[PDB]
Amino acid sequence: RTFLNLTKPLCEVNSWHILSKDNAIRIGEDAHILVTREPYLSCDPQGCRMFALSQGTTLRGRHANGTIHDRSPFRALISWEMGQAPSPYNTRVECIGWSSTSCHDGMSRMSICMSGPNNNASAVVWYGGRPITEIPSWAGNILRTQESECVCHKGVCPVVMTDGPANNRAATKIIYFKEGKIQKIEELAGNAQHIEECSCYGAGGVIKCICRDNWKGANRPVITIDPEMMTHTSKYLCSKVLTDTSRPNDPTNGNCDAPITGGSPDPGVKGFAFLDGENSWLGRTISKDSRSGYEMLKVPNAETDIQSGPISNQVIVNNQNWSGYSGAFIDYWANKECFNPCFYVELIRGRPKESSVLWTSNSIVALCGSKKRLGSWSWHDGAEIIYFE
Amino acid sequence: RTFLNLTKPLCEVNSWHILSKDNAIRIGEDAHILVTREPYLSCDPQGCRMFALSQGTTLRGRHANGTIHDRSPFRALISWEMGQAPSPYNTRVECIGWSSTSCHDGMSRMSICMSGPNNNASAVVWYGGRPITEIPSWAGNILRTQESECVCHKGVCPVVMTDGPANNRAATKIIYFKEGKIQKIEELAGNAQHIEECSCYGAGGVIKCICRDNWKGANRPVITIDPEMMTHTSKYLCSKVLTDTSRPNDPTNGNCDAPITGGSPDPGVKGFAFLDGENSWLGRTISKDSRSGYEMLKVPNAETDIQSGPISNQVIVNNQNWSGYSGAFIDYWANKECFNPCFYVELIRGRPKESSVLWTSNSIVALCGSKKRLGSWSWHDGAEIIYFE
Amino acid sequence: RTFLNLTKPLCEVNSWHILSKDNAIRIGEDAHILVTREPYLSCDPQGCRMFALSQGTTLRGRHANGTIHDRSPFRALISWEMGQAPSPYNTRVECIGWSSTSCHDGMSRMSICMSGPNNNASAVVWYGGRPITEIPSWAGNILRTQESECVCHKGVCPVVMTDGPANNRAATKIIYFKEGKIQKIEELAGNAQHIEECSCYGAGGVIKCICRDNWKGANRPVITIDPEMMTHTSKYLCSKVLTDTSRPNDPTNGNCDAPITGGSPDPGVKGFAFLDGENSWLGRTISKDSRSGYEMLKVPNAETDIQSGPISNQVIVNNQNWSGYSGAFIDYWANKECFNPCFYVELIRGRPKESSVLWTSNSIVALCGSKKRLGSWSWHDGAEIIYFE
Amino acid sequence: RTFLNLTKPLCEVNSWHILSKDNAIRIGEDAHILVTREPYLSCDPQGCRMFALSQGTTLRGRHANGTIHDRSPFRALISWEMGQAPSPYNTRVECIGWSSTSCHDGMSRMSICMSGPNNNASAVVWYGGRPITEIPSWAGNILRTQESECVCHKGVCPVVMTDGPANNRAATKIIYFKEGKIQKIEELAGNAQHIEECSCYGAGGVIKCICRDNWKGANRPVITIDPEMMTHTSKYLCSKVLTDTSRPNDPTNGNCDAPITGGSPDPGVKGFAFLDGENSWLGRTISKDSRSGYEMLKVPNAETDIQSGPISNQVIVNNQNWSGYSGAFIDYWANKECFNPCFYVELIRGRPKESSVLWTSNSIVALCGSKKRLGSWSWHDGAEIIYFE
Ligand SMILES: *[C@@H]1O[C@H](CO)[C@@H](O[C@@H]2O[C@H](CO)[C@@H](O[C@@H]3O[C@H](CO[C@H]4O[C@H](CO[C@H]5O[C@H](CO)[C@@H](O)[C@H](O)[C@@H]5O)[C@@H](O)[C@H](O[C@H]5O[C@H](CO)[C@@H](O)[C@H](O)[C@@H]5O)[C@@H]4O)[C@@H](O)[C@H](O[C@H]4O[C@H](CO)[C@@H](O)[C@H](O)[C@@H]4O[C@H]4O[C@H](CO)[C@@H](O)[C@H](O)[C@@H]4O)[C@@H]3O)[C@H](O)[C@H]2NC(C)=O)[C@H](O)[C@H]1NC(C)=O
Ligand SMILES: *[C@@H]1O[C@H](CO)[C@@H](O[C@@H]2O[C@H](CO)[C@@H](O[C@@H]3O[C@H](CO[C@H]4O[C@H](CO[C@H]5O[C@H](CO)[C@@H](O)[C@H](O)[C@@H]5O)[C@@H](O)[C@H](O[C@H]5O[C@H](CO)[C@@H](O)[C@H](O)[C@@H]5O)[C@@H]4O)[C@@H](O)[C@H](O[C@H]4O[C@H](CO)[C@@H](O)[C@H](O)[C@@H]4O)[C@@H]3O)[C@H](O)[C@H]2NC(C)=O)[C@H](O)[C@H]1NC(C)=O
Ligand SMILES: *[C@@H]1O[C@H](CO)[C@@H](O[C@@H]2O[C@H](CO)[C@@H](O[C@@H]3O[C@H](CO[C@H]4O[C@H](CO[C@H]5O[C@H](CO)[C@@H](O)[C@H](O)[C@@H]5O)[C@@H](O)[C@H](O[C@H]5O[C@H](CO)[C@@H](O)[C@H](O)[C@@H]5O)[C@@H]4O)[C@@H](O)[C@H](O)[C@@H]3O)[C@H](O)[C@H]2NC(C)=O)[C@H](O)[C@H]1NC(C)=O
Ligand SMILES: *[C@@H]1O[C@H](CO)[C@@H](O[C@@H]2O[C@H](CO)[C@@H](O[C@@H]3O[C@H](CO[C@H]4O[C@H](CO[C@H]5O[C@H](CO)[C@@H](O)[C@H](O)[C@@H]5O)[C@@H](O)[C@H](O[C@H]5O[C@H](CO)[C@@H](O)[C@H](O)[C@@H]5O)[C@@H]4O)[C@@H](O)[C@H](O)[C@@H]3O)[C@H](O)[C@H]2NC(C)=O)[C@H](O)[C@H]1NC(C)=O
Ligand SMILES: *[C@@H]1O[C@H](CO)[C@@H](O[C@@H]2O[C@H](CO)[C@@H](O)[C@H](O)[C@H]2NC(C)=O)[C@H](O)[C@H]1NC(C)=O
Ligand SMILES: *[C@@H]1O[C@H](CO)[C@@H](O[C@@H]2O[C@H](CO)[C@@H](O)[C@H](O)[C@H]2NC(C)=O)[C@H](O)[C@H]1NC(C)=O
Ligand SMILES: *[C@@H]1O[C@H](CO)[C@@H](O[C@@H]2O[C@H](CO)[C@@H](O)[C@H](O)[C@H]2NC(C)=O)[C@H](O)[C@H]1NC(C)=O
Ligand SMILES: *[C@@H]1O[C@H](CO)[C@@H](O[C@@H]2O[C@H](CO)[C@@H](O)[C@H](O)[C@H]2NC(C)=O)[C@H](O)[C@H]1NC(C)=O
Ligand SMILES: *[C@@H]1O[C@H](CO)[C@@H](O[C@@H]2O[C@H](CO)[C@@H](O)[C@H](O)[C@H]2NC(C)=O)[C@H](O)[C@H]1NC(C)=O
Ligand SMILES: *[C@@H]1O[C@H](CO)[C@@H](O)[C@H](O)[C@H]1NC(C)=O
Ligand SMILES: [Ca+2]
Ligand SMILES: [Ca+2]
Ligand SMILES: [Ca+2]
Ligand SMILES: [Ca+2]
Repeated sequence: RTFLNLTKPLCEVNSWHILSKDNAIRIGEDAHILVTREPYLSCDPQGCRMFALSQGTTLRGRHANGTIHDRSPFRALISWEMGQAPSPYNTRVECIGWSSTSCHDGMSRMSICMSGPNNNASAVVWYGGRPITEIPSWAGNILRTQESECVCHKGVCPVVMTDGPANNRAATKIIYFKEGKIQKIEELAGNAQHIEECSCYGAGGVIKCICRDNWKGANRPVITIDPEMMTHTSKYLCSKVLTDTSRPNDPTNGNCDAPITGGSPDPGVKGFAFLDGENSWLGRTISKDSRSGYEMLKVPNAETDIQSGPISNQVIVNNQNWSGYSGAFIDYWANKECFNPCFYVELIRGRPKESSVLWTSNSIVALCGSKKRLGSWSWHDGAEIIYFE
Repeated sequence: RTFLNLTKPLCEVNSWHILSKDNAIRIGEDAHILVTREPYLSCDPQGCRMFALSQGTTLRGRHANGTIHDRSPFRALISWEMGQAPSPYNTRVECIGWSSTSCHDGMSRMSICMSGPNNNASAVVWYGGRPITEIPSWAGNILRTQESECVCHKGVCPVVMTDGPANNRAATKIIYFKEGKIQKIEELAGNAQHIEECSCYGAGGVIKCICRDNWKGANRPVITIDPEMMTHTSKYLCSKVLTDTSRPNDPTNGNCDAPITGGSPDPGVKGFAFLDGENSWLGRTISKDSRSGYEMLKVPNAETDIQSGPISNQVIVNNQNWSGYSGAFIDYWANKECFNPCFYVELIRGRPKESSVLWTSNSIVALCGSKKRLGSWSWHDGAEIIYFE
Repeated sequence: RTFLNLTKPLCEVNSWHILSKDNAIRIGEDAHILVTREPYLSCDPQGCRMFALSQGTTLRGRHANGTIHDRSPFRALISWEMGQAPSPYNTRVECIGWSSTSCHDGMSRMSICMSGPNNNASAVVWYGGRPITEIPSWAGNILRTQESECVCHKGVCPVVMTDGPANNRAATKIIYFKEGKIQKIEELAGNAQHIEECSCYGAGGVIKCICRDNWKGANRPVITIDPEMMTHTSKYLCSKVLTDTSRPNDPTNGNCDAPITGGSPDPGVKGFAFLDGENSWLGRTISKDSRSGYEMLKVPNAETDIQSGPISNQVIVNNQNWSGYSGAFIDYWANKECFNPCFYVELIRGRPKESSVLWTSNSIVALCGSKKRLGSWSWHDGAEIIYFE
Repeated sequence: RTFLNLTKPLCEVNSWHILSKDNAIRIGEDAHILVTREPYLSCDPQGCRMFALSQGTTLRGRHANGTIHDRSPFRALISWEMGQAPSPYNTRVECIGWSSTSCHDGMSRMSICMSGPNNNASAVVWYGGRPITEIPSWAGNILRTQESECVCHKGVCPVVMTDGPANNRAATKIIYFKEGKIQKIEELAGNAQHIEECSCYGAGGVIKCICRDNWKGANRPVITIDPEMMTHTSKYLCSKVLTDTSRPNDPTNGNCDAPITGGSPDPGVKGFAFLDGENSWLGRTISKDSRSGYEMLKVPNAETDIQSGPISNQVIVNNQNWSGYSGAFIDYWANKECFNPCFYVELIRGRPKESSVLWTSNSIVALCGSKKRLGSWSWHDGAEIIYFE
């Protein structure tokens, strides 16, 4: 048992294989399944787990009514064995609140949750199942974090947090933890103008976080973090293949150093990419407008070339089915010479897109890279909304 | 691996951070959640667990009818992983009965339950999951104990017990256990006139128990225990800030050595305080009359100064919501140089305050100290009683 | 870690303290609780567990209809953590069948289940969770065994089994196992005329089995086993205090060497006693006729004195409540210089005594000896049959 | 802990003892039990587990409607403790998809699942709970595998897979894995004309797979694999006792090297045999037309003699009850000098044979060899379909 070091490069990825699916809404139609949203996965030396923010109610429960609402005192980060659906019986409460991240440093798991009212939220930082550090809101406006896993190197686990407006300049910080204790705090530097919901992964001693600009950009901000020097830079994804939602049509050229405006009607969604020269993959919703469908696009030099476009594609969720947030994770403890990219897609069901029920929840699908050329189908949620009416 | 020794001082506390919330009533509206009351938490080298007295029925079950009643042969002390709701599937039966305490001595857990008829109750003392000692009623009138954790030092774990009237002088004893075996029994001495439901914690080699005087005082009794000499003293919290329920208005001065009487309509509720000079915090219900709301008040020198008043406050449960019992615990095994105060509030739902249902149950919230100035919100139970009608 | 040796004497017993109660029928009115009967408890170095024969249906399930029937292909021996109720989610399947015993030898657990048709049943003998031995019926008429725990000494676990009529002479054998393998088989010898459902315990290198004579006696047969020599003797309890059900009134004198006959309308019930000279306790139903109530009677010299009567009594279940089978077990791994007697009472609900429901099931209560004089109350099942109508 | 090798002979078998039965459909009438089909068992050093393909819904759930369908994105291979019924709360997701195999090599478990559309399926090969290898469809027509356990020798675990028509010549391959990595791929050789759903076991350093010819043969193909040389041969079972369903009446002679045509209306079912000279047992449905009943027949020299007929029988499921798939497994880690044959029968309930419900699911029974002459009875599912109407 030892601290994870980010000593490996990313594996070559030519297609995506199925890792896990929990079928939570199908199962939750009859079994005692918690209402969730903002799911993710995170691994440790022993295996991988599913994570999400509970709403503190089952899906068929009367208290599912009103679960469109993002923030309440009844939310908590919960984790469970990958592939099961989240029930009150198989879930571990990681921390209490309505925004989270989690990661394993090789020794123990750090989990962070924000809670409180909009103007006075706070984070509690847990390590090894115990509370270590507390962080008060610095801007008084929904202190919040990644909603997917953080990444650790030599015990140092950077986390990106934001406090301030969703629709204007906000105060983003990079906090570097070790065993749950703050080693350093940096204010966001560089050319990213707005940061939400970073999706992060590590390779070759570098952590890259692909985020959501909720203010201006339909191109995604990219934060590049050195966990040894505990320093960073920021800019935007260069590619013309825009990957936030909502977004306009892809332009003839991207923009590395400024947000590309447009899209309607949504200011953003959490998403991700793996950036590795030729071996670069962008996720996005198939719909330009709404959280519908999900596709993976291989976009060589997306990080550096404004003219970069796709050379291959894999549909993950067809555009007749609802998607949601998406994020990066890696099983850093696999028995491989390279770190293999993985991602999840949150499959949102109910409100607001499906108004015939009173609730909002999700299920999860996760995939990882293959070097092979694998066939694919749509991994949509699979529940029949009419059964809940 | 070794006995806990209470070597460390209390941590400085300037505000309270969220630790856990189980949302039991919300979840139990649909899932199979046991009816409980008199909850608490207690930790050990590996972590913390929730505890409560089951009523031997689920909340939606027909047997939840009648659960306002305190004592039956169907009650048991159960424990479960912190943050989960208590189901028939995830709970450990610690012992059988209708009054309890539990604590870990660093080696194993001691749990104690009283059971039987009012005039012929008995305690069974468990250690490491096995029954060790039994104690018959000495006064033939509801032998009973703390309803929150005990505290251990060098393997010696004092427990405060009462047998006798709830509304007149009773027979309290302090029993000092080691590995579940009685080392010494003392009769209550000093100026406290009636003792119930002690909330106890340890720091700097001293155990302090903040109790309920059900006979006279709206100020709370304090028993100070030397766990090495196995002796004690008792008196009242000195502060004018009265912290029982029901209580009168706070007087000009409190009284260290006698009860401050008054209030209506109820003679008491279990509560707690942390007493450490300037670093002193008193919990109480927001209402003077009813078990509604919950507030933490920083009252420097509350233990010693009859003129001591609050210098800061944090609302835990707003006064539009039901509270209940409250009690102390500490994660004595944290990786900190001090022992950090924690507490829980029982959030009672149903009878008698909510008579539209046939049951009485609760959920739990728990918080611990922070040296930071954290923002706060209300951690009320969150269930809609109309859903249960 | 080491084979159990039955070195220790029995502890002095002056009253009985509560050990466990599962409240299964109360809980199972709403939660998913298996239908059972023929429960018992059995301990091991780590803890104690509850055992019973499942009916392969939940209590509220439609397949609970018809569960008065004793033998089907849908029964199995299940175990679970002591104090929980048996659900499909918390139970281990020990073996498949409709008659059972189980014991731990200090290293691993031996479990035995008989299954098959009446004329051609077979036992499968499991050790450490694997099947070791199979035993075909020797008399073609419901091969069957203890329905409570067996006892082990230096790795040898004797088990009493019967094959043959329930209402005439049958063929009983004592089979001596080690690691699930047959070391020796003996035909029953001595003065017991019929043997069913032995309740066995060890002390001072001797195993005593207190059984049910279903053919003649309302006095209980006693088999005394030497597990080192692998030999035995049999006779009847001497005491005039008759402990089977149905039974006649206690006569002036019992009979050590022949059945005391009579009683109406039923030929027997599984029960138990602890026999240790002056330190002897007999359990029985309070009703002479029906499986109603339960009482413990201290009967000095019950094993040797035909005139021995009770000097003490403790009501375990009041005579307004249903009881059932009862049996012996001991935590042989307690940290005590003596082995402390324990017993359970099966609390049968439903048919045939409560014919307003279509099912038969039970809950469990268990108690162990105290040297103190503890108060007592009735530990009846506690479910309202009306809720099941 | 070492790699398993197969250098023990098969135990002598004269009858079959009950190993496990989950009663899933009875329990699932009113507990949260997943809809499954294609079950099996597989063992490891610690014990044995049940496996099946979930349909990603509970049995009583509305999504159970339409579970006759074999392939969907909502299916997964799940495993659970032997004898329990499969719930969302007690099941481990081994991999995602709609055809599987699994086996333990002595060190870790390999699990394989195929998923995707009919024309573009792919296998993901897991080892020790992590994805190792992916395999694309080679024939574009439902890449698929055994639906019962594989077998490992000195690290090498062969797996039989088919891709191609169910009703014409297909492309079968034997893939040899070590720690989930491909060691070798072979195309099917020999005289078997079509291969589905192989049931495999090892003995004497050889793996024998008894399979389903879905194209022509009512006699079952037999593939003999040497896991050291990593080569194989194939032919048909010689015996005149035909063991596929549907099948004609048994002829006066079998055929070792060609399919025997006939039977109506169905082309095949997964089944199994143990082939060991005089010690040979064949399973089959009792009905020659339908998946009803199940019988074991001892057919000396079934593998080599076209005139070989039964010398003994045991009815496992009576012919008034539904059966289904059946397959081989062995506890290779038992404490015996020989490998004892075990098998399971899938007990299918619902569609198409029971059209009064909207679903298709199963329960499991499993039996192992005995050298004794044990009595038998029918181990049918035991649910009443009307309870589901
Ligand atoms: C088994 O399953 C596997 C796994 O899924 C399947 O393999 C897959 O096979 C397909 C072909 O069948 C390959 O498709 C290739 O994808 C790339 C990239 O495509 C993405 O980007 C395109 C451009 O997008 C930008 O630009 C457009 C405007 O131009 C904007 O609208 C966009 O917003 C972007 O800004 C885009 O058009 C593609 O859309 C398609 O996919 C999406 C999902 O992402 C769908 O929703 C759409 O409906 C649509 O289908 C996509 O987003 C293309 O570049 C490839 O085109 C080349 O190849 C074609 C032949 O395959 C050929 O007709 C084209 O003219 C073009 O040819 C050029 O390049 C070839 C090399 O690729 C040369 O050979 C050729 O000579 C020439 O120079 C192609 O469309 C998948 O990548 C592949 N995936 C994997 C993971 O292997 C397989 O099909 C399955 N088999 C069966 C039997 O089902
Ligand atoms: C207590 O338990 C023990 C142990 O379980 C049990 O022991 C069994 O005892 C019986 C004797 O009572 C044994 O039965 C023997 O079985 C031999 C094989 O029988 C099978 O094969 C027969 C031939 O099948 C082929 O040929 C026919 C055409 O001829 C064709 O239809 C078939 O398809 C196939 O090609 C078959 O007829 C027979 O069918 C019976 O069983 C099936 C289920 O398998 C059932 O569906 C049928 O309705 C029918 O019952 C069977 O499938 C058989 O050869 C053997 O008979 C020879 O010896 C007997 C002596 O008893 C002579 O009378 C006779 O002339 C034969 O030469 C005999 O019938 C069985 O093997 C024991 N099993 C074991 C596991 O030990 C006891 O019976 C139980 N006791 C009680 C009280 O119940
Ligand atoms: C982010 O959240 C922070 C954490 O909660 C919050 O920081 C808080 O800031 C407030 C506002 O500045 C501070 O308030 C200060 O509190 C002290 C102490 O107040 C308490 O005691 C007094 C006196 O009570 C006694 O006397 C009266 C009779 O005069 C009796 O009625 C009473 O029984 C006692 O005998 C009391 O008057 C106060 O009453 C307030 O609070 C209670 C709840 O506890 C309410 O029910 C009541 O209606 C009223 O609101 C109180 O009980 C006071 O002396 C100061 O003058 C000042 O009010 C908090 O202490 C401070 N807390 C912490 C932990 O830092 C931030 O404000 C917040 N930020 C934003 C933007 O929201
Ligand atoms: C706190 O709880 C304590 C624990 O329960 C309790 O202490 C108990 O106190 C009582 C009252 O002092 C003591 O009772 C004594 O018991 C002995 C033994 O009595 C038992 O056996 C006799 C004889 O039965 C045989 O002979 C008769 C002939 O008539 C036959 O019927 C019978 O079949 C036998 O052949 C029997 O008469 C007694 O009957 C009583 O109890 C049964 C239940 O067991 C009832 O069903 C029945 O109606 C009747 O009440 C009994 O079975 C007796 O000889 C003494 O004279 C005296 O009765 C308990 O022994 C004692 N127990 C212990 C464990 O210490 C405290 O009383 C309680 N305190 C308070 C305040 O409640
Ligand atoms: C990751 O790196 C840290 C730092 O290199 C490792 O901790 C080291 O422990 C080994 C023990 O021999 C030494 O090689 C290093 O000098 C240690 N360095 C420090 C500063 O502690 C950790 O072991 C590494 N993890 C892995 C998997 O190799
Ligand atoms: C869903 O939640 C809404 C919001 O609470 C419920 O609307 C309330 O219904 C109650 C009882 O009828 C009324 O007293 C309130 O006036 C309503 N509140 C609001 C804000 O409308 C609604 O009933 C819930 N739906 C269901 C089916 O439970
Ligand atoms: C309980 O089980 C009994 C026995 O199976 C059921 O009674 C049978 O019902 C069938 C079908 O309607 C009748 O034709 C049989 O003749 C009945 N048998 C007997 C012995 O009465 C009964 O319906 C079941 N009850 C419930 C509520 O499920
Ligand atoms: C097959 O596995 C068995 C069991 O591990 C191996 O058994 C050992 O055989 C050697 C001689 O080759 C003995 O010295 C060991 O004591 C045996 N161990 C046991 C537990 O029996 C055997 O070697 C293996 N054979 C191969 C070819 O791998
Ligand atoms: C079971 O599923 C079937 C198949 O989806 C349902 O039948 C369909 O109902 C839809 C919606 O009303 C109709 O438009 C179609 O005509 C039906 N399709 C088919 C193939 O029949 C059926 O209603 C479902 N039953 C239940 C009780 O859920
Ligand atoms: C039990 O008996 C053995 C003899 O078989 C003896 O050596 C040992 O001391 C005893 N074991 C224990 C646990 O006392
Ligand atoms: Ca945006
Ligand atoms: Ca009071
Ligand atoms: Ca009798
Ligand atoms: Ca065929």
